[PDB]
Amino acid sequence: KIEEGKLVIWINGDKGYNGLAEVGKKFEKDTGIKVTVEHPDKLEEKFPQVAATGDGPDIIFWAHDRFGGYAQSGLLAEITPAAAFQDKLYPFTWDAVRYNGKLIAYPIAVEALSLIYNKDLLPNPPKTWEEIPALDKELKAKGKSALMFNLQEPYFTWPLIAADGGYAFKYAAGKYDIKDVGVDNAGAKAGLTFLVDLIKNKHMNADTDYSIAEAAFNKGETAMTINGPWAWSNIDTSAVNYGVTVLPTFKGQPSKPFVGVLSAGINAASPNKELAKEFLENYLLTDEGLEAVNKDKPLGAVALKSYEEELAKDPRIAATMENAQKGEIMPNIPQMSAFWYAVRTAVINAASGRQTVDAALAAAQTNAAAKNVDVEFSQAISYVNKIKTRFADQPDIYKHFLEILQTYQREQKPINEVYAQVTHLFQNAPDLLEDFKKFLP
Ligand SMILES: OC[C@H]1O[C@H](O[C@H]2[C@H](O)[C@@H](O)[C@@H](O[C@H]3[C@H](O)[C@@H](O)[C@H](O)O[C@@H]3CO)O[C@@H]2CO)[C@H](O)[C@@H](O)[C@@H]1O
Repeated sequence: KIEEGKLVIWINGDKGYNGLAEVGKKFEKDTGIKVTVEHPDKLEEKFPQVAATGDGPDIIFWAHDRFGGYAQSGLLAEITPAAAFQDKLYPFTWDAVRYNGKLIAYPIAVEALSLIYNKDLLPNPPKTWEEIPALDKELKAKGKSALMFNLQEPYFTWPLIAADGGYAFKYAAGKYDIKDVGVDNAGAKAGLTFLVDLIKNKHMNADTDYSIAEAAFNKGETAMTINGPWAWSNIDTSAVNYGVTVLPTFKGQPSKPFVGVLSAGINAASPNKELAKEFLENYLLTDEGLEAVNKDKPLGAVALKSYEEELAKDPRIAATMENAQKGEIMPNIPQMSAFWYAVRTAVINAASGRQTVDAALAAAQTNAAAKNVDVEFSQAISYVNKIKTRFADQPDIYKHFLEILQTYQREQKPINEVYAQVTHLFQNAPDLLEDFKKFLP
């Protein structure tokens, strides 16, 4: 039910949506087309649900890592920029929004996490993660803390996890191997273990989130934080004098932040694709438009060459790009969301103590990696054997088992309803219910 003759835009609540709304108001005056900018929570999760039936915004803003999943699901229109417009943007940013040979979004800005530190508490920031524990002890004797940052989102903890060898998907010459995940190798384990020890030795608190960390840094309570360029404007208001620098090294190796490219995608079900392209190309992606958003919340290093050549003179931008060079630009493949969900659970479970690092990351490795088809078939054989162990007197049990799985596909049965059908059929014991979940998660 996307209405024709208007533009509805979704953008995350930490970006400069008020500045984006002003670009929209200039668009409305020139064209008569009302532009509405909304920032719903979890918009990156709501968009696949509403767009699939033809609803949702005309334009969705998010980092490029979500967009490949959207495109594979037929939710994004293909971008049709003339060659002259494409030359206005850096080629590596166009690469970030390319999926299966097609441009599926307009890139806006390059984002990378940096180390933000209080120059009146810490004139020289630490070069290594390893010295932070003793630095915290010295600062705790002066009524301060060393480091506070968002421990709830794996975006913020991944640079340390990846530093010694962790990775999301192995890049093998032009394709990401969705079967080669590096979430439970020795490097990822060493990085998450340093994180959990920081919490264990009371240098960080597992409950710290984005807002707790931002308030503590902007009040001068903690000497360091980890954040992106969108956070700089609130620090400008705070009276804290801060520097933006390269993240600390772990085991002598640089932290590797996942680099995001903020991108605007056009809903495939939108009846306003021409209006969306005009707004994005001729209003937002200009010096005038980006400055309007950038003055609300800084965007990072923008994709537009003309505006970025002036933004690159900021040492905070130069530090952002230095951290980007040491990190890796994110894959956009559809498997990214499962990777992020798996790592979020692992960090949270390990940080709180509910699981060891090794257990937490082994479960995340299985959740993020594609199935080993030879392994699962052997488990299917073991599962069949288990049925015969407990139901030797029910010769029709396999016929009814297959019927459930067939009807699942033929009639679009919800998965949890399939689960109830399995537990009722195997009414004797629920081990067959637990064993079944792996085959259909
Ligand atoms: O943790 C569960 C969430 O995992 C996924 O979110 C990813 C994003 O897809 C990824 O872009 C990055 O988000 C950051 C974003 O780039 C930045 O502009 C914003 O200001 O900060 C974000 C970090 O909070 O990292 C997160 C993972 O932390 C998934 O898409 C999302 O639905 C899950 O809820």
